[PDB]
Amino acid sequence: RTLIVTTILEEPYVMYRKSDKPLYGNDRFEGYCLDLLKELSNILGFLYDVKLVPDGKYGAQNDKGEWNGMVKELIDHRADLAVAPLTITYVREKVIDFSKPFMTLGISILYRKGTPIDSADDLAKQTKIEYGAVRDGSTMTFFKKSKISTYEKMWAFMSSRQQSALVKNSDEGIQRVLTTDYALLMESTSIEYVTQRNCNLTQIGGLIDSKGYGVGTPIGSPYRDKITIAILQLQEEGKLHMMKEKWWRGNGCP
Amino acid sequence: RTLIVTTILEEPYVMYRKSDKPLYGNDRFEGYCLDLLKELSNILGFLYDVKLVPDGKYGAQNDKGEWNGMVKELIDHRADLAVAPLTITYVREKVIDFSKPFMTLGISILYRKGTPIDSADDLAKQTKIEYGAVRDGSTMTFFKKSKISTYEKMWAFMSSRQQSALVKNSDEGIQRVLTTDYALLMESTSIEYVTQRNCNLTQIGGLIDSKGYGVGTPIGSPYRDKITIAILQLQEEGKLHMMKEKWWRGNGCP
Ligand SMILES: C=C(C)[C@H]1CN[C@H](C(=O)O)[C@H]1CC(=O)O
Ligand SMILES: C=C(C)[C@H]1CN[C@H](C(=O)O)[C@H]1CC(=O)O
Ligand SMILES: [Cl-]
Ligand SMILES: [Cl-]
Ligand SMILES: [Cl-]
Ligand SMILES: [Cl-]
Ligand SMILES: [K+]
Ligand SMILES: [K+]
Ligand SMILES: [K+]
Repeated sequence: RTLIVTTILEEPYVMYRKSDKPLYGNDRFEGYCLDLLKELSNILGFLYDVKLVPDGKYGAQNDKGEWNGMVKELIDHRADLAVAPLTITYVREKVIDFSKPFMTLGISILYRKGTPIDSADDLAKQTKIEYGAVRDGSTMTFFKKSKISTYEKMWAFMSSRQQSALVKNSDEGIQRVLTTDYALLMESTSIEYVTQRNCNLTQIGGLIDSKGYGVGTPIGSPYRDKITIAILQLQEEGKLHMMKEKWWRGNGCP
Repeated sequence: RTLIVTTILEEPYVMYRKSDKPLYGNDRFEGYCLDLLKELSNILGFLYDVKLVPDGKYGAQNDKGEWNGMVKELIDHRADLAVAPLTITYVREKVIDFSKPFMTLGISILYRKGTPIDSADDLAKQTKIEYGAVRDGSTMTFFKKSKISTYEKMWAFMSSRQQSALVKNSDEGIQRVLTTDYALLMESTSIEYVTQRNCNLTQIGGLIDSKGYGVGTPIGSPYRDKITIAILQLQEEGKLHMMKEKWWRGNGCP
């Protein structure tokens, strides 16, 4: 039987294709994650229907300890796989089963070019430049949970003033960086995509942590280990590298 | 609840401690993997008995598909865990389980500073500078199996002349780079360790792939998922980073 794949629109992972007529079904979508799913299908031999997660969230826990987003779809067995830039984290791995990573990344800083700011510590030791993250994403959670002094200082700042420094989504964060004196704490692979397309933006510093994106499955799924082996095949043959090059390349920035 | 741990001597992961008297048991060893095992045992609450793998190998298949090394120890249920710089690969994932990675790396090139060589394609297009890898290791297997034209070229060269360009172990490769006109294809984390200590050597180019080290267990082990959760905890608290800095940092280079 056909697997249900939960996902979420996020450039360049999953995007609506451009067409002069209304689109239906899997034909609605293109992107790195659709290519990955096509290759995982080619290897494992399953059919699949792609379904956008109905609440438009990745997966976080609230105050009752209730999950939402793609994580919840898997928990409830309303999806077989989640194929998205879903960060592999301690809290999520307790509740679902991720494949080994198809991409490796870290938190870093998106800001304007031409400034003297060079690191997270440069941000933390000042208050003039505002900085934040996407509310309730894994980057925000990293800062909330950190016991490293610099990151504690940064969390105090972000969470201050009813979290006015946080943004609802990455596009809001990018526009805030482009318009105002603001730096966004963002996953490095998204920074790479953005800076290839807006030439006034740059990554500040290196990666402050290390983590991966993996395919999510419900706990106990037999697909998890089969997908890990397929991912390793695609990596070792250079296919993942080719797919990243295809979707990230921008041709307009120095 | 004492787990049997198979491992292998490899700087700075597992080393003999220095003492004026003979050492016994787990007290024989120190290094990043011993620190990791201490942290995992604190989180998960197990005792452990460390045993060097009797044949002194990581794990590779022969012609008949038979395995050796730490991988074979796990297959035969002679150990509960393998804790070492054991690269997570397609062929090993078919026969053992691994935790998610505690370190992420790629193949790169170890060579001398101040030469014209900038990339693997610089090596592939010539025959004057010899280059190779540790025989039967994951790096050699990467080249053997690659269909990328550059890496096929490189494999043809490495395997020529009864594999004269290959070496038996990393220390042999390091001495050959120091003495002769030779470049070693080596996992990037080992290159970092080496170049901290040999100021006339450098990494050439970037990473030509992406992979991790994981804790190995027999297929079906319940510890694999528990160890993954412990590793993510250690990563997110910044402990893995601190552990790397502790074992890697050298005395500085002029
Ligand atoms: C696009 C966003 C909301 C997602 C992508 N990965 C992270 C996640 O899976 O939580 C989030 C980004 C972040 O928190 O920087
Ligand atoms: C130290 C060596 C022989 C090991 C370490 N990881 C690789 C493995 O697990 O196969 C080998 C290195 C390599 O192949 O470059
Ligand atoms: Cl069309
Ligand atoms: Cl849908
Ligand atoms: Cl021993
Ligand atoms: Cl896993
Ligand atoms: K249209
Ligand atoms: K899990
Ligand atoms: K496996």
